[PDB]
Amino acid sequence: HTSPLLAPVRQIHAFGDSYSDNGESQRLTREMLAKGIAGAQALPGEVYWQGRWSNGPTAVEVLARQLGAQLADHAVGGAKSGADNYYGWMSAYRHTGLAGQVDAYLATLDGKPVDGQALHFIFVSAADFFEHEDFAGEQPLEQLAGSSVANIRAAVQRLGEAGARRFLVVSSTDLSVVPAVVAGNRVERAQRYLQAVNASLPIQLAALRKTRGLELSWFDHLTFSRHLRRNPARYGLVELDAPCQPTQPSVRPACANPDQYYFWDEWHPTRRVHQLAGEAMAARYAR
Ligand SMILES: [Br-]
Ligand SMILES: [Br-]
Ligand SMILES: [Br-]
Ligand SMILES: [Br-]
Ligand SMILES: [Br-]
Ligand SMILES: [Br-]
Ligand SMILES: [Br-]
Ligand SMILES: [Br-]
Repeated sequence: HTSPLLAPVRQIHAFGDSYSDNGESQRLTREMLAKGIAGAQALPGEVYWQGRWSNGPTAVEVLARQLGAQLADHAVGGAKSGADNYYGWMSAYRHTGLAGQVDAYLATLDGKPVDGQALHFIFVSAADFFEHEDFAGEQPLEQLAGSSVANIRAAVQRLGEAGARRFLVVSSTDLSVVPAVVAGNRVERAQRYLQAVNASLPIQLAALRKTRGLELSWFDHLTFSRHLRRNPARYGLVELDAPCQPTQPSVRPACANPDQYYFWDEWHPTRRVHQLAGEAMAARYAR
């Protein structure tokens, strides 16, 4: 039996990665390019919509629209759960990890209070796994999962310490069906990591929610994606595996019917899946 809906939201502060970013990695990499930062690249690049790592608005943008909230979206493509980014060359200019987004948020209050009504939305960890796999991380995946969880709990604790009261924390996505993971023959590694994060994180956050009296909602993205991928026709989806916009090994022309595609590129869902996700994320909240 469902429980009462949480109180309405008028302001969201979003922290996370390429699954939330609504223009920060674009703004930041253009600033880094203008300053000649070593190794800087224009992200996300030309085959993406208005600086989103997709062909449309991300889930949290749709969530804000659904809830009737203003959105401050601090998320940065590649952001890890700690201080830094998949893109290691960013660290010289800015710490764009979850921890760094939290630091920058709290630094820019100007000594005004945190908005205790504002929803602090956290959606991060995929970049931890991608960096570990692409650059041959030494740690066991179980340890990496442990670090991701501890990093996210530390971020919720630091935001709450500053006066945040309301949180929505997103689980690991299903990294196991990400085209790049399938192509890298890394499906079992993705399963192990995501199951370890998604088992531990809600237990760790439950404890923090109770100690601090937080309002903290957990969005199970894995259950969400399983339901889409089991019954795609229901949602008008046709292609669950092939990217609409291939980039690897090189850019090829976009598919004709992107709203019938799950994946935009080899890592990121299309605007259609982002819409369904943001609509599903809104389910715990009164409008
Ligand atoms: Br990412
Ligand atoms: Br990290
Ligand atoms: Br890091
Ligand atoms: Br409230
Ligand atoms: Br680690
Ligand atoms: Br790939
Ligand atoms: Br799994
Ligand atoms: Br645990």
